[PDB]
Amino acid sequence: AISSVLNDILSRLDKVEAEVQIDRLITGRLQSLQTYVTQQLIRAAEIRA
Amino acid sequence: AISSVLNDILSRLDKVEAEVQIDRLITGRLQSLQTYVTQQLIRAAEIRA
Amino acid sequence: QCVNLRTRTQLPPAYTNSFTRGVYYPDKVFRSSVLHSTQDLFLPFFSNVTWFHAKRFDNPVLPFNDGVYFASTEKSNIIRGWIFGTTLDSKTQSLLIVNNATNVVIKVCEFQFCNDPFLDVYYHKNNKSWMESGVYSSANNCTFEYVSQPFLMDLEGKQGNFKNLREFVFKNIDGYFKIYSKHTPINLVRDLPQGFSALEPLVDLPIGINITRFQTLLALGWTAGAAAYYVGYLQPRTFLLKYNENGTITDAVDCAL
Amino acid sequence: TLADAGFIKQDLICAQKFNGLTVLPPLLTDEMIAQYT
Amino acid sequence: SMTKTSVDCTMYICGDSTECSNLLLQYGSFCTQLNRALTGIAVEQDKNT
Amino acid sequence: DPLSETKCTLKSFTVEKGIYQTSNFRVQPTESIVRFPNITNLCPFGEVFNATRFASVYAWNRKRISNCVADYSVLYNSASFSTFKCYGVSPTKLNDLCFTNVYADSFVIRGDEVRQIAPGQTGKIADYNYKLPDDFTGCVIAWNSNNLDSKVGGNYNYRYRLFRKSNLKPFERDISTEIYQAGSKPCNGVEGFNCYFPLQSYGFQPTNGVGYQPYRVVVLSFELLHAPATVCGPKKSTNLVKNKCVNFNFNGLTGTGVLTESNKKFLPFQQFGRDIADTTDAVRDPQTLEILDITPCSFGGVSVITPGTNTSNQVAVLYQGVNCTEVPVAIHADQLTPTWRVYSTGSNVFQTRAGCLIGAEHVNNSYECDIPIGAGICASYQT
Amino acid sequence: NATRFASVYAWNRKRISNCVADYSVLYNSASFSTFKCYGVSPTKLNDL
Ligand SMILES: *[C@@H]1O[C@H](CO)[C@@H](O[C@@H]2O[C@H](CO)[C@@H](O[C@H]3O[C@H](CO)[C@@H](O)[C@H](O)[C@@H]3O)[C@H](O)[C@H]2NC(C)=O)[C@H](O)[C@H]1NC(C)=O
Ligand SMILES: *[C@@H]1O[C@H](CO)[C@@H](O[C@@H]2O[C@H](CO)[C@@H](O[C@H]3O[C@H](CO)[C@@H](O)[C@H](O)[C@@H]3O)[C@H](O)[C@H]2NC(C)=O)[C@H](O)[C@H]1NC(C)=O
Ligand SMILES: *[C@@H]1O[C@H](CO)[C@@H](O[C@@H]2O[C@H](CO)[C@@H](O[C@H]3O[C@H](CO)[C@@H](O)[C@H](O)[C@@H]3O)[C@H](O)[C@H]2NC(C)=O)[C@H](O)[C@H]1NC(C)=O
Ligand SMILES: *[C@@H]1O[C@H](CO)[C@@H](O[C@@H]2O[C@H](CO)[C@@H](O[C@H]3O[C@H](CO)[C@@H](O)[C@H](O)[C@@H]3O)[C@H](O)[C@H]2NC(C)=O)[C@H](O)[C@H]1NC(C)=O
Ligand SMILES: *[C@@H]1O[C@H](CO)[C@@H](O[C@@H]2O[C@H](CO)[C@@H](O[C@H]3O[C@H](CO)[C@@H](O)[C@H](O)[C@@H]3O)[C@H](O)[C@H]2NC(C)=O)[C@H](O)[C@H]1NC(C)=O
Ligand SMILES: *[C@@H]1O[C@H](CO)[C@@H](O[C@@H]2O[C@H](CO)[C@@H](O)[C@H](O)[C@H]2NC(C)=O)[C@H](O)[C@H]1NC(C)=O
Ligand SMILES: *[C@@H]1O[C@H](CO)[C@@H](O)[C@H](O)[C@H]1NC(C)=O
Ligand SMILES: *[C@@H]1O[C@H](CO)[C@@H](O)[C@H](O)[C@H]1NC(C)=O
Ligand SMILES: *[C@@H]1O[C@H](CO)[C@@H](O)[C@H](O)[C@H]1NC(C)=O
Ligand SMILES: *[C@@H]1O[C@H](CO)[C@@H](O)[C@H](O)[C@H]1NC(C)=O
Ligand SMILES: *[C@@H]1O[C@H](CO)[C@@H](O)[C@H](O)[C@H]1NC(C)=O
Repeated sequence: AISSVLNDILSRLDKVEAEVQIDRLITGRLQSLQTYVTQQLIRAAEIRA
Repeated sequence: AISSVLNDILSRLDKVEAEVQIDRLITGRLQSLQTYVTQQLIRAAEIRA
Repeated sequence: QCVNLRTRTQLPPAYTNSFTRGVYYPDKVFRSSVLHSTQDLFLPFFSNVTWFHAKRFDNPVLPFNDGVYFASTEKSNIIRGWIFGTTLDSKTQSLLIVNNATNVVIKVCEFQFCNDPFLDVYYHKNNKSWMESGVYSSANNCTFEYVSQPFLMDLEGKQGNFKNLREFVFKNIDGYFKIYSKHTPINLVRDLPQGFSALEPLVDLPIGINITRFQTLLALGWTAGAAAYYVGYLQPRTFLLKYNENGTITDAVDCAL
Repeated sequence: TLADAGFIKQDLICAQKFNGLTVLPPLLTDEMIAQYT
Repeated sequence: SMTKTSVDCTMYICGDSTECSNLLLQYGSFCTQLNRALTGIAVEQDKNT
Repeated sequence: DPLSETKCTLKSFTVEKGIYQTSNFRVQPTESIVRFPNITNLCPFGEVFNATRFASVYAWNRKRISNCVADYSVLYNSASFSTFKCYGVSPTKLNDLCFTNVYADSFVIRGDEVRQIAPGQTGKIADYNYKLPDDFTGCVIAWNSNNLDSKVGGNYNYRYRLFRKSNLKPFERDISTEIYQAGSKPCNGVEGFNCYFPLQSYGFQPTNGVGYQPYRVVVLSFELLHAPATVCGPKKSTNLVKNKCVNFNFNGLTGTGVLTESNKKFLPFQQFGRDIADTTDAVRDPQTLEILDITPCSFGGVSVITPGTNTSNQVAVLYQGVNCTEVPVAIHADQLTPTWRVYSTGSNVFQTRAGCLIGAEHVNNSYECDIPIGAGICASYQT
Repeated sequence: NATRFASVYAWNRKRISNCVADYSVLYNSASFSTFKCYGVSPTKLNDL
């Protein structure tokens, strides 16, 4: 995306351009949570043992 | 991407078109490592047990 | 008007290991109690700066690429300013950064320079203290100009008995040119100090030119003051910077050293 | 040397919480684990 | 045990934007599925203790 | 009510005994702050766009717009701009926004070269005499000027660099007149076969076709990383509140949170402070030179505590991580993410270790756990 | 730049082979009102 800050994307671009940048932040962030929760589920199984 | 070979993309396209193809290779490859490391963390827990 | 004084030929220049000098705040962002990485052009740690000392006088022409660190351990203000350009002979533009007893003047008109140019204290001339034109001949095609007042000033320090270290960085990127600086009172006779300090930004302007060379400017069959100055060349590096609780860079790591 | 016990917010911990990352209390406080022990 | 953590998947991904939150909804139940997983870990820390 | 929000989180008309997560609360902004530098004088857009004559592309002009109020609607509301494309902002958003500096580049070209001028393009103009950065943010503006720049004999004062050894760096200009060896032989002097002068006239005459007619071009190369800003769109600043939550906008940094007087000593060169998250956490107000801490205003998990719906429709609500000095402070005389204020009844508020519990009686008698609340507390349904 | 060209019903095909191209000698011309390339950059054709 043209910036990592969600408010800047929304300040600089109108809706149909902003949606293309915001979707890159959403896609990358969502993969970042899915990674964290996977690591934490695998740690939870070790602590569980 | 128009080819699976990173050097071909860089040989055939100039920077602003190449970035759109290279990002598809990066995104797919990165998901391929995140898959491998997840499988290996789950195997590592089996071998640990 | 060239007061041509080629008394001394090119001398094999002295060298000095720059321990931890050449670090500056990378952007106008406050940060505090954090270790932050920054890919930017910096002076590599423990690197050979060239060293100079103004019968003893010193003002060579130097190459410029990627950017420069400049510093001086000095008393009474002999070091007055800088030249930058690509051809230096009016086949291309070139720029002047002059400082005096207060003001700073900036100009990028297509100057022709003498082979041995510098600016003296013009005690007599047509009158006292004339405008600092005499480095160049012609100025008919001027694409930018600037001026400021409170640029650098001396320290009181019980009449300033110690040599006060003056540190500067000069840099260009994609048509912009930028300046950073710091001062410190120090008690070393003949070498650059062990210890640490960040440089704050002072000035920026959009010259829009190629640069390949630079030179220093000094005041005054004559007598003048003696002082050292040092030159280092910046390189693309990554530094990890420790901002203290007050948000000053207190320490750094040059992660290619 | 613990970090973020989630006992009432009113720094690394403050940065984390302000991005929607909350830390929950354990059911059994350190007095109750000491009593069982 | 380990530290119980939960995440607001909307405040993490879209923090305080409505026009980002309407794009996040196009990804379906993924945010709820992450919240569930983190709750399952968090309850297990009391089960373990 | 809170029970209904559990039913739609579980997607069931009945709920088993337990504690359940529900949509987070987050206190809404009371009102909007806006702040910009208290400058007043309008920027010189007339002579930037409608001066008598403009530079040739070899020596393309640059003027620095600074220390003034723009109005890019007064531009974009004109019919006169045949092209007005912005490449890192919407042309409509330019009014809601402020910039470190603006450089207005001005020059003239044949009407077919307007395509070459867009960022990251390539072609003889774009390669040898005027190149935008590939990462450029700014606007490109162009219009036909055959009815202004096309004297009948030919406007041969307008000219382009035909040849250059290598493609120039972004935003370079070149005024040199060096002769070009298009052949292998090392030519010198002034002229010869494959030994060309570098600068050639446009053939601008008023009978020329569309695409061969003269076009005036302006490029607004504005820069908006958050250094202290000097050119803003026209918006009225307003009085600055503290300790209340607000929407804020400082110099185009739109956000939401509570402002506070800060002991964080920014040095005079700085204006914004950033958190580990790359989000701003302090700002220097552009009208009073003072540093404000920004905290995003109170939010937390909302968990609902219930016996079975097959036992009661009473529930209690846990505001996770909240000093409920803010729960009664929330009061739905204004908006919140949750609509159910019904629980803010009072005379039951219990400030627990892991947040605050509304709608459950605190008893000094102790029992075996039933529904866990955290930090040693449990809840249960009894007489 | 031949004297005449085929109609679209029987559109012509010529095989370029066994020779050195120079697509800059083409793309450095002003004469091509359209010159769009769909699987390579028109600038990269020389390195290829
Ligand atoms: C340090 O060097 C400066 C030039 O490099 C010099 O600035 C020059 O100062 C004189 C006197 O103030 C100015 O003269 C003009 O002053 C006003 C300007 O509005 C006019 O009314 C006068 O008629 C006269 O033209 C010069 O113009 C000025 N030059 C620049 C570029 O600003 C400083 O005075 C020097 N300072 C010391 C202490 O030596
Ligand atoms: C940089 O300075 C140069 C010297 O003043 C200047 O070049 C000069 O440009 C003018 C036109 O603006 C020429 O003047 C002559 O123009 C035509 C040429 O056929 C004659 O019919 C006129 O009578 C008039 O004499 C100069 O001859 C020319 N001089 C040189 C040495 O080339 C540049 O234009 C300046 N550059 C910029 C960007 O300002
Ligand atoms: C962050 O910056 C603060 C401002 O410079 C600095 O506070 C200063 O700390 C020094 C050292 O303690 C004080 O020096 C004086 O201390 C006492 C009086 O409190 C005197 O007996 C001493 O003789 C000496 O004069 C400064 O007075 C104090 N300044 C202020 C305005 O309070 C912090 O210490 C800095 N912290 C860090 C970690 O950098
Ligand atoms: C380019 O040159 C133009 C000629 O001066 C100039 O545009 C002119 O601006 C004025 C003020 O905006 C217009 O006056 C009319 O403005 C509105 C139109 O709805 C009315 O409310 C007013 O009563 C008045 O009728 C002129 O009409 C306008 N000229 C044209 C041909 O549109 C521009 O300012 C110049 N360019 C720049 C960037 O300044
Ligand atoms: C900025 O100014 C520089 C100094 O005038 C200029 O550098 C020169 O660039 C050209 C092209 O790269 C070089 O030309 C020579 O190239 C090779 C040797 O590297 C030879 O085989 C060729 O025959 C030709 O002579 C120059 O050697 C080089 N000069 C120096 C001192 O490095 C740059 O071109 C300018 N920057 C831009 C963006 O143009
Ligand atoms: C909840 O917040 C309030 C402040 O809004 C806290 O009240 C302060 O408590 C300290 C310690 O007992 C007293 O010295 C202050 O005088 C109190 N101030 C006020 C305005 O009442 C309260 O302690 C907080 N409670 C928790 C558990 O966080
Ligand atoms: C610096 O210069 C000294 C000689 O004065 C030399 O011994 C040393 O190896 C040099 N180091 C580098 C990295 O240039
Ligand atoms: C200095 O001399 C010039 C003539 O060269 C004269 O115009 C000016 O007034 C003099 N100034 C002073 C202060 O003597
Ligand atoms: C504008 O702000 C300054 C401080 O930067 C303040 O002193 C001044 O009073 C303000 N302008 C007006 C017209 O009041
Ligand atoms: C629901 O309540 C009824 C009595 O009203 C009772 O017969 C039944 O066993 C209960 N079922 C559950 C699962 O609680
Ligand atoms: C709990 O007991 C203490 C005395 O031990 C008393 O002060 C407090 O008010 C009691 N709370 C309730 C809710 O009865």
